[PDB]
Amino acid sequence: DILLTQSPAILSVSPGERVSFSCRASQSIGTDIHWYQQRTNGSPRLLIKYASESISGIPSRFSGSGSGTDFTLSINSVESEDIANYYCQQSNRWPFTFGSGTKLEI
Amino acid sequence: DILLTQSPAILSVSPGERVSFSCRASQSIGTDIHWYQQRTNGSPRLLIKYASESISGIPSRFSGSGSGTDFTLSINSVESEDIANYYCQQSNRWPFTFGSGTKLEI
Amino acid sequence: QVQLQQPGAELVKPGASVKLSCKASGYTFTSDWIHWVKQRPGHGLEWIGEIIPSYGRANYNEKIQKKATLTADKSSSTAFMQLSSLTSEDSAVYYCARERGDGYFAVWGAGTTVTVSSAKTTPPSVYPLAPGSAAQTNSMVTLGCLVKGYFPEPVTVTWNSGSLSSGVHTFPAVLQSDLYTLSSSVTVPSSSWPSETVTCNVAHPASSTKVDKKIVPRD
Amino acid sequence: SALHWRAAGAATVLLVIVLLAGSYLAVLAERGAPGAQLITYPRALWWSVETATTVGYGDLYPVTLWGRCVAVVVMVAGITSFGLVTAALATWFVGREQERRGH
Amino acid sequence: SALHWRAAGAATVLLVIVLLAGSYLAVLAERGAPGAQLITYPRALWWSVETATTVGYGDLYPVTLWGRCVAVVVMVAGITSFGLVTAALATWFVGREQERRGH
Repeated sequence: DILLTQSPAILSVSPGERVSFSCRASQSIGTDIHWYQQRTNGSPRLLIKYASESISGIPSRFSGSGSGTDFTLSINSVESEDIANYYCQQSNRWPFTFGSGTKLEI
Repeated sequence: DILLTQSPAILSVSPGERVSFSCRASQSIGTDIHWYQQRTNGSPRLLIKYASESISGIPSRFSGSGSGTDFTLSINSVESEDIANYYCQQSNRWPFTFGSGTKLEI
Repeated sequence: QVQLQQPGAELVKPGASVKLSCKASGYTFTSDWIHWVKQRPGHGLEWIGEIIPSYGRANYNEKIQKKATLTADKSSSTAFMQLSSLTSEDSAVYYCARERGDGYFAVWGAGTTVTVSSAKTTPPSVYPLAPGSAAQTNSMVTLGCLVKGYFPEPVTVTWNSGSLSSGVHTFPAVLQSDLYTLSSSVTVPSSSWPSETVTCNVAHPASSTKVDKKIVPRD
Repeated sequence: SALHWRAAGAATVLLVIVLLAGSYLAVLAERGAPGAQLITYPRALWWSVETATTVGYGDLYPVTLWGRCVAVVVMVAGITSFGLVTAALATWFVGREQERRGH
Repeated sequence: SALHWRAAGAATVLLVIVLLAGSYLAVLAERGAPGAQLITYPRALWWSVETATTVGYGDLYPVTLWGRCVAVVVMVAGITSFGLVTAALATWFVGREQERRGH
């Protein structure tokens, strides 16, 4: 099964600063990586699909890049509402799997 | 994306001595590696294309070898005019990428 | 002849935007792609994006914040890169290059030095540098010219309109109180001067100025 | 010249055009997609040939929708082309055999 | 319209249906098998086309029994379809040549 590694587990950034989350796949999975946001006591919310495709309703501040085994989720000029946990999920091979998550701290 | 690693970052050689620059690709890219020379305050200049193909106008002193993930740029009998920065660039997969460079010191 | 022509420099106030140009000449094919590469002082080359003029489509580096937008004018054979809402992080030399669709950059422009600052443009003052009266000359003699009080970078310094290249050293500029200063050195056979003239040509792209200063022995 | 021979000829000329436009188009669609390898004209042309011949090395192929679309066109064009030559050949033999039988 | 032209048409419509059901079915069979990549509809449809064309990129293929079964059906359907068009074309040329000979 595909293992998704999200490190570091916690990311500390100063307000308005650009931040980058990392997700590495145990094997090449093309661009079938997807990102979700989960704030305290909330449910997961799709931020990026297929590594870099935008989702309507999501701030232009969020962007994704990467293909193969290394993927990146980026936030331009972080702001309080961005404080949450971030997960990556692959759909390249069965069964789908999730990253261990990364928490954004300001 | 393909990561090109150029190490060491600085190479010290005695005059007239043969020198070898190294460029490793994060994944097999055949021979779609290209080398450029950039002297102080100048623009980049193509030295070798597709790993080992010569470019007209370039001294026979320059040669390239390697395929897959390990590539090498060689200079026979180095001379002052060779002092500059050297970059490798891959065109095997999108997007194209560059090495971090290596500086030749005599 | 120069295949790609780019403006020497562009000064941009933080927050503003600028449109860089790249005029191409020589053979042009429908398969030609024009690339843009950013290079910060002392750092490596960073690919920004590409565009194919014959169709007008552009691709951009996904790994970095998108500051550019590419466009091209087929009639004028000119490619443009619009950089918007810049900051000091955007200060660097931006090259454009030509790729014949076969994966390598056959030729590059001279690059355009972009500086993001609030400061105002200032042409440089060029002063001569001739030996003192008590200086003993050898088989060679060293002269030079001082270029100070200019902004922003860069400045191109040549000797005798470029006919004099050997024995020339131009020192890196130093920044002090929002102004740059640098000197250029030239060494010629002691016998040839002052019999054979020696003049340093200083061009400052940002101010659209270019001045000459003949180097003659002190009174 | 008989129809079947003219058609075959036509199909060939048409295939060569499709190979070319295909190559160009393929690069156009593929650049911009992370990890795409179908991004330079020369190999793109090699990619189009093997595609038309349904050879299958797998050394190269499209990953974008439009790329794949272009691909389907080249495959079809190729198979149709080669099938038309076969028909042409069959028609040739059929006509000759009829002769050899006095008809 | 003559038979061979109607049949060809038919074969095409039939192929398109088989491509579609194939895609759906393929996903249905493949999910649940560890390491399967034939698990989302869009690529499954691309997988069915290349399968029907016998193209061979190898970027995708089934690993389960039912998946492979579905695969065999798409291959056959495809080859038969494309072969039927060839026959149709041959029949067309044969008829014309006969005319060009006064028969």
